[PDB]
Amino acid sequence: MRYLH
Amino acid sequence: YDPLAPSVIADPYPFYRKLRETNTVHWHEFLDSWVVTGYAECRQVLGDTTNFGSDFRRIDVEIPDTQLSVQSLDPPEHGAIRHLLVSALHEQPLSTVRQQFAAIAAQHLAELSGQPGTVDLVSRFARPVALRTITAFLGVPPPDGAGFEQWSNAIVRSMDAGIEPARAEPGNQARAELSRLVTHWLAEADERGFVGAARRAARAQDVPAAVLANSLRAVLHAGYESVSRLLGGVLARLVRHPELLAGPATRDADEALVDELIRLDGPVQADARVCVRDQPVGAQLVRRGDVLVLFIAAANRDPAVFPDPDAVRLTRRRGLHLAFGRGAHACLGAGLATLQLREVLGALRAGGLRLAPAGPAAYEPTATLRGLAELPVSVR
Ligand code: HEM
Ligand code: NA
Ligand code: NA
Ligand code: NA
Repeated sequence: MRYLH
Repeated sequence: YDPLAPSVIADPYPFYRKLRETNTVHWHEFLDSWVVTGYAECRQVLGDTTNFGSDFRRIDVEIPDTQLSVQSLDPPEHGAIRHLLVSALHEQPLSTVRQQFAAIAAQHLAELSGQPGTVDLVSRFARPVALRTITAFLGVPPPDGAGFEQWSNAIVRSMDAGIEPARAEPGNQARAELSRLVTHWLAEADERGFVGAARRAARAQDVPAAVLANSLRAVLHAGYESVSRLLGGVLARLVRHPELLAGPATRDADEALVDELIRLDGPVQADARVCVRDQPVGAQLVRRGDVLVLFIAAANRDPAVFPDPDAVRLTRRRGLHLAFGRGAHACLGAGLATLQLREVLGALRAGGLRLAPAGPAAYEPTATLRGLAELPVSVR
């Protein structure tokens, strides 16, 4: 899980 | 705890709470990561870029120069692109920004007045408002909303590729599609807006063009998806609890209300780091090379910091919640997002529309960035 755009 | 299970997606916060109550720093062996749900622990890790990083090159993972971006760079490389983006942001006159955001919100609310059937606030308000808002800020013509949402959604779902690896490839294709969009804007955009300012700033500072293009893509996608998902969650709460809009409605009262709405409904559920140097976190010794997933939405419900954590309380101390992160990578658009939600609340009060549920809130199977698939309401 990575908040990467 | 299966993050993509339908029952978890329907409402993950009781599962976060069960995690937090057993251990604020859990080892998840199948995901090969620490799961951090405590406020103190999340706050610690977010702010410590010396021992916990966002650039996996710092633990000897190969990252091509063409993929580097503001989100995945740590000092000293992070400062150059970060300052560049902040400088471009600070050049935008806020009077114009607030006028644009207020008009966009009012226009889309007015289109909903007079609708006698069920309307979906996700596709009819949250997404189109977010798209026109970010592109007005960037100073570029809005792309087709339906098409842009489709590409953007692939990137959102790819944030869960660690859970479902098949989600990775559609995300990479979508990232490339948005990169070409940003490349066209960099070549053609007017001097007005954020893209023009970033272009001007880049000439002076020296940033790899690839970092700038990747970073502008982050601004676009982060701006669209974060705002879109925040508005959806906030609207979901307001439709079930309209009394939240029946408050004093002063600048200061809305400040407190907006802060609580962001604490509760901020869409970022997970924010990841790699351990660069052994460091205790919670009860655990985290080791160099370990991955940590910071459940910041869970931290914003930690009852040791937010008593009655699931409720809006208008008398809490400001500056506590972690929905915009903390430290060097703290949200570049935190001020824009709070201003935007303020204008949305004001447009709702001036619109005089009552929004009653016409069915359940339905949630998309996205675990890192929470989002509604549908929010059906009647307008009266
Ligand atoms: C127009 C609105 C927005 C823009 C332009 C924007 C842009 C950005 C950018 C460029 C970053 C990366 C900064 C860096 O890594 O140095 C960032 C970080 C972040 N954003 Fe936003 N964002 C917006 C709205 C939001 C909203 C509404 C939320 C949540 C309610 C949010 C949550 C976050 C968080 C938690 C981070 C930190 C991630 C980390 O720890 O690395 N953003 N934002
Ligand atoms: Na469309
Ligand atoms: Na390790
Ligand atoms: Na929908």
